[PDB]
Amino acid sequence: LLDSFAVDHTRMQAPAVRTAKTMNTPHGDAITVFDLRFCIPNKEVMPEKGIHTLEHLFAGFMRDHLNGNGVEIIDISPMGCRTGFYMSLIGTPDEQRVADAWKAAMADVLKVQDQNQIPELNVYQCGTYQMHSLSEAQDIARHILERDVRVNSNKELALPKEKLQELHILEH
Amino acid sequence: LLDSFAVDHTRMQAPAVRTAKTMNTPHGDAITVFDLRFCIPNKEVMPEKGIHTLEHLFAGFMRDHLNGNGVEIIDISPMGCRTGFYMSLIGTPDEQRVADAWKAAMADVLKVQDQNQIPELNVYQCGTYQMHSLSEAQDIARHILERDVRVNSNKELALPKEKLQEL
Ligand SMILES: C[C@@]1(O)OC[C@H](O)C1(O)O
Ligand code: MET
Ligand SMILES: [Zn+2]
Ligand SMILES: [Zn+2]
Repeated sequence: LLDSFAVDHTRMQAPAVRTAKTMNTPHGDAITVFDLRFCIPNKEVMPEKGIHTLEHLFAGFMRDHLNGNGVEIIDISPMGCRTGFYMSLIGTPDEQRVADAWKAAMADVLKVQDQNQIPELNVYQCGTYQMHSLSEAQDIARHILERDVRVNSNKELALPKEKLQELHILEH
Repeated sequence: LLDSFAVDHTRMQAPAVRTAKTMNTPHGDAITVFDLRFCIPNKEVMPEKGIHTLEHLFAGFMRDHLNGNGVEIIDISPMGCRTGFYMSLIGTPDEQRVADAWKAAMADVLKVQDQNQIPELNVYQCGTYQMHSLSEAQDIARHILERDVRVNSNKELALPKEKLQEL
């Protein structure tokens, strides 16, 4: 409810961190959602097995690097377009702090030796327990480290009024 | 989900709502993450295009029916296993309130007439704008209404010490 942002995916750079939305709780705590954009929109997508395995690993490793000093992660979830994840948290860490934690978590993916070190990979604890690939998760993580992580600007990427009009007044 | 309840997927009923996590905030507010389980674990899955199209519709429709009266949705995002969505929100609505909102939102999906009506479905606003199917999204929605929405219990579904040892 403070700011959410309509940004232009045709100009979006990746890998990148961007503040997607800021909200406040009734007693005034800040909640921030970050766009952790792994793939360039409409050019690249993550594979379904590797995104799922990465999901099992990512929020744990992000918590290890990012929690504390005014930040408590709520959830990290995949985007339905398979180009990134949204991470919701209590606090207002800056984008570079988030990027650095993200890269450290990617590096942590690469030291996963085998599937027995993937948390919850079994029929009791995973909804689709065959839909997994450590090697694809590690390919994703390696890609992020090879490409580095940029900080994207909501001002730069903002869709102007006119364009949002053109798009929204085709939705009816 | 980070810091989740360790529940037994092999016994989880679906469609169902479940409290997946609760958190406090520094000045004392509450956050709740709900497991919106569409598919029976390891028996059914949603198709990738339909889940994506549903993601585009669901947030909006859910806010229509659920926001207000001590609740503000943060995010509704798909699960990587494609069996459900996690909904994070500020507040502590009961499970049945959430189930009622969810069904109303599914009914809303069914009145979408064409793909052009779907918010943000275009190259400017979607990361994978070809990966969409309104018909799959409506099939999903219809299945929820046909099956109804149960409330699942973390106490009922808790994995026992002996099983967690086995794991
Ligand atoms: C939405 C989703 O769960 O389905 C396809 C993608 O794999 C996903 O985002 O992880
Ligand atoms: C191991 S369950 C993890 C939930 C996941 N981080 C999501 O929010 O979709
Ligand atoms: Zn899983
Ligand atoms: Zn999309």
